[PDB]
Amino acid sequence: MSNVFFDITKNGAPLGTIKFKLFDDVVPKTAANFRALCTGEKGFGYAGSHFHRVIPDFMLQGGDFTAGNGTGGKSIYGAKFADENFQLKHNKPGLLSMANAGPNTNGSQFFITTVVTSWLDGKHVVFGEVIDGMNVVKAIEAEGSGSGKPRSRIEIAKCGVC
Ligand code: PRO
Repeated sequence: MSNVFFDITKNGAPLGTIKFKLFDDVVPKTAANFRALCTGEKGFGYAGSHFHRVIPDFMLQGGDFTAGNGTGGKSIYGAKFADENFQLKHNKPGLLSMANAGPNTNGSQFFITTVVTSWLDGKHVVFGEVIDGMNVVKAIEAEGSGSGKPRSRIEIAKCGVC
């Protein structure tokens, strides 16, 4: 039940570290998946992956470590897993939430919000929150574009539990 972190680089240059708390008491399965993808314990995970879709004033999206473009990724349970619950709302910036392709299609892709996104409530499972490094989140956000195409390669150079 440890917190997790990402060390971020921009075109290979260190940008800083983002630390997160996961809500295991509410969404234990979803939190465990993300934690294990941070440690890399199953032989795959977020290390070396990048943020493929970044939209300023909305969110930063990553986690596709199989295809790097929004079409891939996988969970520690299989290709996909069910929406655990929608108890937690997208009620502030800095929340971790699962990206998906409709109901019960969670894999490894996730997003970090940069604004309140209440319209996503009931559609995406919220499972964690930034506890340090919101300045790094804002730096990544600044590399986005309206289409979501990033202006630079924003990589999770290292990740794990802390
Ligand atoms: O990528 C998108 O735009 C939607 C909204 C956040 C998660 N999936």
